[PDB]
Amino acid sequence: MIQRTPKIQVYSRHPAENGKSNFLNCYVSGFHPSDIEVDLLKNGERIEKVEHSDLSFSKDWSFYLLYYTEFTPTEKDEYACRVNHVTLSQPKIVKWDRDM
Amino acid sequence: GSHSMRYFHTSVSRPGRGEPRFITVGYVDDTLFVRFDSDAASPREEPRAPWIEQEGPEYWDRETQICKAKAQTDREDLRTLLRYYNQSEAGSHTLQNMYGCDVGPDGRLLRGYHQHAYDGKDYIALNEDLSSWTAADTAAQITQRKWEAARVAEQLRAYLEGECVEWLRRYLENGKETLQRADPPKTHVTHHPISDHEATLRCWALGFYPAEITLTWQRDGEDQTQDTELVETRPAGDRTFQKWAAVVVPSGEEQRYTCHVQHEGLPKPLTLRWEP
Amino acid sequence: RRKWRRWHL
Repeated sequence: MIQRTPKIQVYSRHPAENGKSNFLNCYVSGFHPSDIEVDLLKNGERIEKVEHSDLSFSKDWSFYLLYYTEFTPTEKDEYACRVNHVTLSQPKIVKWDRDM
Repeated sequence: GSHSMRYFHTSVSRPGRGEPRFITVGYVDDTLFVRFDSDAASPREEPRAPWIEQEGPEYWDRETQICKAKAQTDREDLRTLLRYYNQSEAGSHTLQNMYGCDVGPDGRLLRGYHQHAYDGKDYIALNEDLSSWTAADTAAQITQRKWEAARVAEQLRAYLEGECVEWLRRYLENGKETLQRADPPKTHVTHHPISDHEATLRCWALGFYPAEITLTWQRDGEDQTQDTELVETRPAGDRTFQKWAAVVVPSGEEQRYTCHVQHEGLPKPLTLRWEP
Repeated sequence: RRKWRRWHL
């Protein structure tokens, strides 16, 4: 069975502004099978009560999901998305970069 | 303009962990409007857009019943597929189906769709004629023979040309505030030094709807197609989308580069420059 | 709104 590894993007809903409420997004797409584990991290630790979209798929049948949480970015705080999937030998961590 | 309605369905088996999980969602263009999850507290089809919330109790009962029927049919079909592919009962398997319709500016059917995938690959698809089938393999041929005998294509054609289109037009009118509003990208260019010799120019497009967009970089009016990094268009979470396009430029030559932005919400296409 | 499915694989 052909498996496809997830593409991962981590970004904010609005342009990032220190001290201003915002949304942190982790968008996972292009993957198969659909079983996937996604955590959003604040300074290496898991953020609680993170919401996600209902499973759907692209025209090529590959799956996508959006994981999201309200957050207030600061100069000090580091954010990331941690993703595990059958295609990954270990969890893939993608750091949030306000420039991307 | 042109519009689409799609229903997406995914069943995933989980041997030894109860029955398959079923999730289905409906979309008009890039807008999620309904969802059903078999694992939900008490499974109902639920509204996900404000313009569908006005549909009465009978709409929601029927949709919910259709979803429940589909979940059960999917359970049987997963068992059938194990047989067709001589597979053990040990593994988790995926069954996907999409159907829907595209309409033009006039509200007439452009194209109807109905197709299935098993474990991520094409299984069977209804052809554009809404009368003939494409089976991916000898297993799918068994379904094809069954569906030809039961005249399923005719039943799908009737819906796709009829109710699919009619309800789409209704949804477009009821949701005209949002579904027929194109929000333009908010655009800006950022500069990211790499070394003393070069830098990345990144052209941003934020807050746009629908997702369709063109972002390209030019140098002296010549498209930098091969040299551009383009992220996948990504959802902001507020119905809008984001995208950026980047090029590596020799330091001091920034003003030779123009980012070009095409989107339906724009009065006119944009030509952006790095502005320090 | 949805199509009722009356067929199996």
